[PDB]
Amino acid sequence: IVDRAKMEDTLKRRFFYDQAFAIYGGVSGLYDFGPVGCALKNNIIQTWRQHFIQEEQILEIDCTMLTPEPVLKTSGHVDKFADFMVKDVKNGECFRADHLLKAHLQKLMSDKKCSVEKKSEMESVLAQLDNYGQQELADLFVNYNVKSPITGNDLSPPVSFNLMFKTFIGPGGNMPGYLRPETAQGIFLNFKRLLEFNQGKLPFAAAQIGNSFRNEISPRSGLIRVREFTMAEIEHFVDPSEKDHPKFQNVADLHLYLYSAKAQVSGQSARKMRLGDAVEQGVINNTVLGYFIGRIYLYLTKVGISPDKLRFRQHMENEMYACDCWDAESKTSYGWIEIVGCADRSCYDLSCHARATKVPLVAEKPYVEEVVPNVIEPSFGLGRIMYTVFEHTFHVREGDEQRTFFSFPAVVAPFKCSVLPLSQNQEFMPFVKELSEALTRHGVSHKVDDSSGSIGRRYARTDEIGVAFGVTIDFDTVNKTPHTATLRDRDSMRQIRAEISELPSIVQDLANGNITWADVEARYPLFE
Amino acid sequence: IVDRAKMEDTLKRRFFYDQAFAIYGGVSGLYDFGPVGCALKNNIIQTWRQHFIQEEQILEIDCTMLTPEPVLKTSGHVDKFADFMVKDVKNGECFRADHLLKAHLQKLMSDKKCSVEKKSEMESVLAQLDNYGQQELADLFVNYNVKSPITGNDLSPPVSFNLMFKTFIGPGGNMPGYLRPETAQGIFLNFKRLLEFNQGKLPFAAAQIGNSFRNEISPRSGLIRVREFTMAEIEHFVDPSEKDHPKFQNVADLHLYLYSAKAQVSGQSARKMRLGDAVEQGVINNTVLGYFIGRIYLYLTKVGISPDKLRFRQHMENEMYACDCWDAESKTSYGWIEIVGCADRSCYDLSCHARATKVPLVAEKPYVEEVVPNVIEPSFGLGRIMYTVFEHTFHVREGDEQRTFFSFPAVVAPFKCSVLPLSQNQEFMPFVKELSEALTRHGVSHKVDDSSGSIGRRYARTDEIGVAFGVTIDFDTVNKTPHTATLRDRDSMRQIRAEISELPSIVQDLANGNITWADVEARYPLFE
Repeated sequence: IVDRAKMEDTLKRRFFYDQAFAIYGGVSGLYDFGPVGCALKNNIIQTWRQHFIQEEQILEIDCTMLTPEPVLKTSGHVDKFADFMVKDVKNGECFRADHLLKAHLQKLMSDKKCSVEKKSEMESVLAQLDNYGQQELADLFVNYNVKSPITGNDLSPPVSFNLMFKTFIGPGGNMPGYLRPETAQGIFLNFKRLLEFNQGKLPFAAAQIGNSFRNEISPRSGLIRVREFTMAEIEHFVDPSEKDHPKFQNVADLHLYLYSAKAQVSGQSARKMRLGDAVEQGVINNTVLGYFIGRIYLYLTKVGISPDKLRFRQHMENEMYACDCWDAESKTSYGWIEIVGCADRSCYDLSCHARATKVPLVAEKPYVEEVVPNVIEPSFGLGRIMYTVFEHTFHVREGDEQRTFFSFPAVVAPFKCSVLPLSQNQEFMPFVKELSEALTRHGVSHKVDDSSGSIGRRYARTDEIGVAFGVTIDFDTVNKTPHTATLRDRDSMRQIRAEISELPSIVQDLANGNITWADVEARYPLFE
Repeated sequence: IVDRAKMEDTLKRRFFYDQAFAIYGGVSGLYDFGPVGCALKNNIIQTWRQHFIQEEQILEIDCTMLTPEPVLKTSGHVDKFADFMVKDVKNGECFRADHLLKAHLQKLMSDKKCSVEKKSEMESVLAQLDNYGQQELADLFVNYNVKSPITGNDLSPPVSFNLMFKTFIGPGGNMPGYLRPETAQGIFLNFKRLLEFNQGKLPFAAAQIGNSFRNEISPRSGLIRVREFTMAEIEHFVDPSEKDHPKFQNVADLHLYLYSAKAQVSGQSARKMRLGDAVEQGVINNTVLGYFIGRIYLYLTKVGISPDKLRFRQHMENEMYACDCWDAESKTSYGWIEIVGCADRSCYDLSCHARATKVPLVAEKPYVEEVVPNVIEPSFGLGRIMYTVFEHTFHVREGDEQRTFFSFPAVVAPFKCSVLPLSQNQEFMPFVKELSEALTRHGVSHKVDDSSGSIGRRYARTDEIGVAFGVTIDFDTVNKTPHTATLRDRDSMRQIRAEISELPSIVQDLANGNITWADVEARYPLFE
């Protein structure tokens, strides 16, 4: 039930992120990230790197965004990566068909003057809304006499509109291409090089962190629906016969909300289960998919998402070569939204490219068994993760002045700690320098505060952008011996007093989760 | 005089980088980077981050690549970011005019049957080759009867060909746009937000690390001329009246090769000068520009470029609102090539956008002085830096088998150290685990070697991809007490023997440059 306006205000005011090309009028679905936002984004990515690449020793590659047409023809995208779009005949404006239609069948759905059996009829229409083909959808438009929501004019018949941005590579019009809609295809195109790099053996996993593009018809859902965005995508190639993950028991004990395709057809609600139990009972298929679902859950928790607003939903038969497919979804002000994809495929694009180019993309096994690997496809939409974190960590303090703060875990906070020196009086400098150097020597990110206003108001700002900790340096620090300073916990706003030499060590342990605030108060004298 | 073929082979064989879309035929000017290359690229970027962003507390932003037309009209790019292109009339192929012409006037230039005064004439033509406008160039084509180098057919008149990739944002053809040719414009568009973020004060510097695109007519210079590429660009906004950099004396003592616009017109060679002296004598204008030139020099050295193949060349009057402008150029197998731009501007795009959009982009000063800041524009072409490093660190060992290696400084090496366990015998594991954990605890990147073949051949591979150090674990390590292992220096191939507990500390200091190999041998027993 978060106050999205209040948050969005804070987010824009402090320049986490904002409308790209604002002064030229802005462009919808495009955002610039300000220094604070970049800090956070960079943390989220580093956290991801240690959590996945480093931990599973993944093979990282970095392919181009520019993509010639034939490759994306082969992947189907040229043909099938599109949305149905009607447009206003008298005006000219464009609308996304399915949710414009859905809008109409919620006015009619919600009307006392409408019959019960008719609600039932439209309820079922929405039920299989994503199924209807071109023609069926065009009939649905006539049958419910759909009009433009802005003007109310007659609506053209729904055409398909491909979502890839089109250019030409080179001069003339010889080589047309697109901006990649996903990084998965780059990994596929390098399957051979990667497989070889892995000494020919299997399993192995490749990764990419980069931008893909998606020419959305009319984005108006803030940062959730954007035209350009950064992904972190993993492609874990496994032998179908050796499909048990050795590290699974590391995450087998995790309890988490799962929402099966069978639970959805029944009209049952989601279930919190122990990962092990789920895979043992057949809900989750195998422990490779299982392993990654657990890791994804662990990662998202780490980065600030609330476990009680996090679930894994399985694709149903209709929504698809099909696949066992789970999505991490977070409960938000925009509803439950998908923020990490996780597919399990037998037949997929690797096979297509192979016979397309006449270059074999397979693995040998000593007989010489040609193996077409399965893939698990963890797909991270960094933007949406980041937003989910904003909504989940945003809080308003009880202070009548309506102060806000983000409860960011230290591992993602724009920086872990703020040094507040009461004065710039050059007799403060040695203490600040040393503290800063110490914090650096301990790998604890920090920024020395040079803002005007009271000690209290200065922290307010710190808190507004979610800095985990603070260390005030006052005259007693500089003058009394031993030299001690105040450590302030963001969340509680509580404080402690310890020797300034000791603090770097203390803060490190707090941010690294070796020690609780509770622990600290137990060990060090309380300060107000 | 590096052997480019031998290097290129090694580079492709180990998948530092390779032809994008190879199996689809490849596309010119586009490259995928394999795991090793990504490691290196990521290091180069991190090194840059500490060296610039972190050190100067720069404001990092991250704007979009997709750019609507009007902004790039305003920056001139729509009009003036283009190359002259003739094409073969009977065939149809495209060629970059200036260097195709230049090619003709080097055959004619180098001919005994040609007169001395004629060489003189064409020498001068090449002299102001970049100047000639559309028509003049078209006359130059007739006058020297230029033909297609492939076929030899008559050549069309040189048209201008804009180098920006064109798309449309959204549906229909309402909002045409381009892929950004540089990240500088994003910073400009956010000038207000950034200036405010800096408490209204000045100076301040913004940065961006991202990709820009450049639709090259016919790239055939390997990684030097590419269509898509990553930049790190800084925009340092300074008050013209307060244009002295406080930290300049940090780099004032640096000696480095400078090559003035006046030295170039004279036909003099470059000069090695002390930075201070250069700015004191007027060669370099001010210590803000000076400071950054020094930092750039320091950075490039750090990342592996040879000081004796590094120079700073000043733009001449003709090549341009003009600007005092220096480029870092590295001497390579492709000749001296520019790898870091560094402009100093008074009048530039910020002013244009301001009056374009009717949004003031200026700084106040308390009277209320409207200040239009100057900018220093350090522009890093990461790709070319990386390549220059490949050429500068590549070496062939005296070993008759023709073994190569890269002498990469540890700070950029794909990883700093290789753990070589003689066996996978599970009695080796505790030692390897502990060593690995230790190295991790010391922030020393490393990879435990699981390759077949002799201890010597295993290091050969390590060396081939430029891993700085190695630690062999043998039976004497596992069985004899105290437990010691062999430390092997990549460059010298020399070795030492020290207690395995001590090594993490030792290696850290070696990679961090606290200690020499020399130092190590002085302190620890030598091993063969």
